[PDB]
Amino acid sequence: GKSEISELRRTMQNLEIELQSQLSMKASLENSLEETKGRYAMQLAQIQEMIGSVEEQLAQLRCEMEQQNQEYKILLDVKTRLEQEIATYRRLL
Amino acid sequence: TKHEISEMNRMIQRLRAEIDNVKKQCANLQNAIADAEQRGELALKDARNKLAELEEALQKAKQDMARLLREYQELMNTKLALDVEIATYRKLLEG
Repeated sequence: GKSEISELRRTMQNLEIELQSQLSMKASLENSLEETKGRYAMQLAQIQEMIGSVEEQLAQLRCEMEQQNQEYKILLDVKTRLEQEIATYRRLL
Repeated sequence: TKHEISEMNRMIQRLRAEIDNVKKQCANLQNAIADAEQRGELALKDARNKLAELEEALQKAKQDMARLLREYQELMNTKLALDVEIATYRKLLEG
């Protein structure tokens, strides 16, 4: 007669431990998610930074490459005038 | 007195339903993390890729410059070489 209420505490308290086990799982999952979201956000931020550095270096070089072909052109517009100049002196002979 | 078995059971019903929800919750969670790392590994992948792509363009560019510099030097060698022809020919003129 009195056994039923007894089996119920047994099964009741058993559930309470399964709850504890579920909450522990849930809590441990929450940890892992936030932690995941962190590791990648920061590794990515790290790579994004390396990327920007290279892009600047590249941009600079092209600006310098701009000035260096420009410099060549000048040099040429001169070497040509000179060719013209010797051409003329040779024409005098 | 008899009323005790009636609620212990109502409660056991409630507790299971509670546990069923933590279970249903922990499942969406794993998916979320799964989705977290799926999304993630890809961004790093993509990132890494862009990086080398540029590392590549840089070195590529580096050489092109080195080249144009040889190109300029070589153009200069001749220009200063014409400078001395102009000289030896100005001389011949004005004795």
